[PDB]
Amino acid sequence: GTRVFKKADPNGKLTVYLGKRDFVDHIDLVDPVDGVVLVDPEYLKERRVYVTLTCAFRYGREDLDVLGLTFRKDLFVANVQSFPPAPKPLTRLQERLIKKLGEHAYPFTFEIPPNLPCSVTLQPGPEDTGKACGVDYEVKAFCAENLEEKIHKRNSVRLVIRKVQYAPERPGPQPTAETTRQFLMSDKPLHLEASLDKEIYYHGEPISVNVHVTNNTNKTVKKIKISVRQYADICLFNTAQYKCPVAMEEADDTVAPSSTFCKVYTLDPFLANNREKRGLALDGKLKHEDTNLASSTLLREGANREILGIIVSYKVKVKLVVSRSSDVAVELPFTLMHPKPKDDIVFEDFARQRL
Ligand SMILES: [Ba+2]
Ligand SMILES: [Ba+2]
Ligand SMILES: [Ba+2]
Repeated sequence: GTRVFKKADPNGKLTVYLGKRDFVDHIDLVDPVDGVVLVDPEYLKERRVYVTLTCAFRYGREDLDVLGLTFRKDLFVANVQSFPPAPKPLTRLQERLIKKLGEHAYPFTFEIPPNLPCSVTLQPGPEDTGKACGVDYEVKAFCAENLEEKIHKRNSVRLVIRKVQYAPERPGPQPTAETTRQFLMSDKPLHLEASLDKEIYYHGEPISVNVHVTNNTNKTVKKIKISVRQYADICLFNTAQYKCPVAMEEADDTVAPSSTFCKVYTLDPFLANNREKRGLALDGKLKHEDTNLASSTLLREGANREILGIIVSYKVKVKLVVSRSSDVAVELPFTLMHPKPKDDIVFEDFARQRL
């Protein structure tokens, strides 16, 4: 049908409506945040209702929002006055919501700038609980007389939407191969060559690595280890670098001396196989089902890397275990993106599904 999400304040006087939880960041544009807020005039005797979208990097324990212990930096703020409206054309969905809700439904629309970072959440673990961080997008509606006075938290409604990063695939040639040649007490080297089928992968999509080994030595490769590793750099409040494997396959395959090897391995770097690992960047909260691995950060040409709170990157690693025991290895970069999203109105709680 036509799904619409809604959340109200504890008093039941202010309810926000949204057509989707996740808004897709295409490179050039991002989905508009078109919404409607239902007000109660008896509660708004003299006051107005504002809706503010805030993109903020946070640092510190997740369950705490207090001065001194929790750091936050606003990366983008936008304010609209939903009542009085004082009108930008409206969307089809907004017209339907006002048509159904009545005379006290008022619209609001945000246009997220493209260069802003996407929703990301780093879960550091039980040992270092204070190093948690991330950036979030919050839609907040509240009743006030202006944007300067202090507002009670339960007089307002907060909806943590996500911006997710999508990118189309490139029509150019296939990704280039990475090579390495190393000598292992040998007159001639061991040649390792790996490559990826695609450049841009999506969540839940497997990755095929093409491994090609030319062993011109007298040594024997005992094992072939293939893995996808996540790299995540914290750039705003406490500079840090994280290394975490999100997929692993130990192949017992053996490359003989003076022989040539070739094989295509496939691994599944899915969050469903990392529910116990920590120090890992996610695109949302570890509790929700719609949470996946953090998408690759799109670093634009000569762009401010610092105002993006966390930089996330992925690489496939291919390691050869030579018998003796040295190691020959190569890494392959790839981009992890969010999948393309592919009448009466039915309401539903905005709260994302747990477990
Ligand atoms: Ba009336
Ligand atoms: Ba190289
Ligand atoms: Ba497999």
